[PDB]
Amino acid sequence: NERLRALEDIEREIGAILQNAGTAILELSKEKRLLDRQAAAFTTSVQHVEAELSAQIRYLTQVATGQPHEGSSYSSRKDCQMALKRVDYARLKISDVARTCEQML
Amino acid sequence: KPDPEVEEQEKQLTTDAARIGADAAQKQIQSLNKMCSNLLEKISKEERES
Repeated sequence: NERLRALEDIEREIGAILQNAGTAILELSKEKRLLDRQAAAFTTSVQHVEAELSAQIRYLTQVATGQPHEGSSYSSRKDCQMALKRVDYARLKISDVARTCEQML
Repeated sequence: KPDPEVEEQEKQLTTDAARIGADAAQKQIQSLNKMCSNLLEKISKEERES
């Protein structure tokens, strides 16, 4: 939920920062300079991805042979569909009763 | 077998070694690029040693 989305956003931001640092290093070392030293840090950012790789290497890996999270748990979804259907049926019955009452006048 | 590009390259190399400009070249830009390349090489050597 929260932690999974946070780690995903963190990995996405890490990839974006790595791409930006690579582009900046290319633009700096292409033409003209001490700032090019920070370009080396871009390579360090690449190592961060490797750490993420390590983070993916020594990750959960529950089975690594099948798919986890058994069951879509959509029984609740089906129950909600039935509830909405009952609500619609009640609305239809109420509309019929209202038409009958209006005809009574 | 026409080889017009070869003749054009030979003329460009034999006229002034650049075919455009003699004293109005990028010698200062070249020196700045060489200094930037030396700085980048020093930074890369430091990063490799680290």
